[PDB]
Amino acid sequence: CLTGPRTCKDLLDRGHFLSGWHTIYLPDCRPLTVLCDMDTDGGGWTVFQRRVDGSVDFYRDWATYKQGFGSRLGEFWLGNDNIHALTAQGTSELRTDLVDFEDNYQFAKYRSFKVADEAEKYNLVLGAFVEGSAGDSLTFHNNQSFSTKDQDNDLNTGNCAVMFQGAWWYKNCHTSNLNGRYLRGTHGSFANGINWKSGKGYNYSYKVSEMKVRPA
Amino acid sequence: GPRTCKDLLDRGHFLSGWHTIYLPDCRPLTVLCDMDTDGGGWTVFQRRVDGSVDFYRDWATYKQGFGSRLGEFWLGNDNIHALELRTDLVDFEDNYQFAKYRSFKVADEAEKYNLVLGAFVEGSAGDSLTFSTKDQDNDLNTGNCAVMFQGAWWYHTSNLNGRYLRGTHGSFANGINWKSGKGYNYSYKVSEMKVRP
Amino acid sequence: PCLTGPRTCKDLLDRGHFLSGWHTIYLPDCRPLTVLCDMDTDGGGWTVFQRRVDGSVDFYRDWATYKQGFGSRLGEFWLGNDNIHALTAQGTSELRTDLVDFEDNYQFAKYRSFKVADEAEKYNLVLGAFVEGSAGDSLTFHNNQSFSTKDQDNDLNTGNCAVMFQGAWWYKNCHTSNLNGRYLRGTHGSFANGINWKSGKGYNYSYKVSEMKVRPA
Ligand SMILES: *[C@@H]1O[C@H](CO[C@@H]2O[C@@H](C)[C@@H](O)[C@@H](O)[C@@H]2O)[C@@H](O[C@@H]2O[C@H](CO)[C@@H](O[C@@H]3O[C@H](CO[C@H]4O[C@H](CO)[C@@H](O)[C@H](O)[C@@H]4O)[C@@H](O)[C@H](O)[C@@H]3O)[C@H](O)[C@H]2NC(C)=O)[C@H](O)[C@H]1NC(C)=O
Ligand SMILES: [Ca+2]
Ligand SMILES: [Ca+2]
Repeated sequence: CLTGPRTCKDLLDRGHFLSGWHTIYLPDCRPLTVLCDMDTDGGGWTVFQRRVDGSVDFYRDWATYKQGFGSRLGEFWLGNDNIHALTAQGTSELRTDLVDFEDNYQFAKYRSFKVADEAEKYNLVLGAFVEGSAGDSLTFHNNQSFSTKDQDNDLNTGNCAVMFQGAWWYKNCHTSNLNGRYLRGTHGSFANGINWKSGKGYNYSYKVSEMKVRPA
Repeated sequence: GPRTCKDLLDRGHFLSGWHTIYLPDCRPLTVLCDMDTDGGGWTVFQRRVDGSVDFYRDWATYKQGFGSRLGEFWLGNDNIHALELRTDLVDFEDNYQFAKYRSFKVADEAEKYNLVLGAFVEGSAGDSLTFSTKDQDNDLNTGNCAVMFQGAWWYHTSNLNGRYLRGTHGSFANGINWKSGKGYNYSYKVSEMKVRP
Repeated sequence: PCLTGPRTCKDLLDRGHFLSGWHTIYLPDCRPLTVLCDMDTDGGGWTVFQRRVDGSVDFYRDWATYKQGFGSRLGEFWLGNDNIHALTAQGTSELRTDLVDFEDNYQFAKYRSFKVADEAEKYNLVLGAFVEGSAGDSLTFHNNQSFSTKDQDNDLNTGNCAVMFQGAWWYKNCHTSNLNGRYLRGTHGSFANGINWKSGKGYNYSYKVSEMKVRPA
């Protein structure tokens, strides 16, 4: 542990050049098998969310988002407890990678990203937007509690997670909804897909979504 | 150490994927755990997904197991013996169906891996299950079956080790078929057979 | 660890690992390397160093990237020229190339020995006799050539083969195989810039699956 890899970036520095699932040791020494992206933007990113085919249901409850769900073989959410543990020491960059159904790639990159602990409802703490073809659709959500269908912490009199079939740091309501429904390209329905407002908008659900972190 | 995928789930392993468990005799085995289906903690012993793996194999091959962690496999008759049953099915339009049985077991090679099933509990895919290889004649129905329907099974109304024919096919009952599901002329996109304490 | 660990995928097969998948082996210098073992094909025990299956990975990469390796354990990859040299530098490894088209037809080629030289020798291909194979022999043509990438032209053409055929290979003047070419999905009108094996499906058909793999012989 004290001499073991603590991030995907550590692994890259130690000559692990292929993306895939590797064990790392969290700050408290807990081992955790995580997906490393060793290619994108210099490589060494720890991936905490992945959408690619709609095989996994993301419309899930608080407990499920807390612990994590999905499959190493495809789509997953790494889990709110784990994402907190990964980001708690304050200085990881965030990258969001998005691909549409014509294989057009867009991204957003943020200077810092953290979620707080469960007691603080996994509050989003987001640093400055640095750049990205996808534009900034996350700053809007800064300093907001995470919400799921069964724990509404949003700023709407109704339930955002239900209204947009997802789980997110909803306010009233969103400009991004990456845990929304896998609706496959253009959809008439308003904003309930894998949507990034400044990217492809409220009526286009991406083919691929990945959210990932790396020591700044 | 963990003895089942249910044990791994209990220990905080929440994502499906390959994990090592310890069989009743302490022999380590890396198995696929389904942590997301129906409560989770299932050990998957058969999987079809892309037709990348040849399932028309002989006795020794089904005995020891074959395929790939990257996709399709048969965990192996020796392993499956050492280890409720659920069958999960998906068509090329991404429609999900399933079955479920109260008990499931296979005997050793002396018993020639005789199937010891149980009661059909439920399942949208319906009931089509209530061992023979191409080089081991054991069929129920006289003559041959494995060679006839190009698979390996307890020879049928189901044929999950059949050919990956990809959806509707003209040939008869020789694909990944489940009578009560899509019939003898439709081969599933995805098939999985899994167990749990 | 290295004292008792497997040194090849063949060792793993012998120890009772019957499913293909990623396993750690120990290189001749004790360096551990997680490699993909093919335990299914032709007796099993093969170490896979190249895999194409879905076009998710860009193979049009520079010398540095080919040297260290790139791609994903989840699908497509090039294990890396330094690793391939390490794996084949000593003893005799045979080579098998497995190819699948989009109509489910499987072809292969098998070679008696296969070695890539070190970086100073530009990862020179040292290939033994063609043994057999439904894909025909489209690699002997490339024996005793340097590896070339878009940024490192070591080929025998007055132009840049890597750029012209959008890949990285032991290009001559220029090629009969191009398995690191673009994932063009079957028939393509562009000339010889896909995952092509001339004696197999020709210069205008890019395979669905390509695997290159080695085993002690
Ligand atoms: C592999 O191919 C090389 C040439 O190809 C280059 O090197 C290889 C390793 C790859 O990296 C390729 O990409 C390169 O393009 C062959 O080398 C030639 O071999 C022939 C004999 O088969 C040599 O011809 C002889 O030359 C003798 C003089 O040798 C010295 O002087 C020459 C220049 O005249 C010089 O080139 C050579 O290296 C020596 O310094 C001569 O006495 C004799 O009569 C005969 O003609 C030829 O010179 C070599 N060329 C080169 C460029 O070295 C390898 O033999 C071949 N190996 C195998 C296993 O087939
Ligand atoms: Ca509300
Ligand atoms: Ca040239």
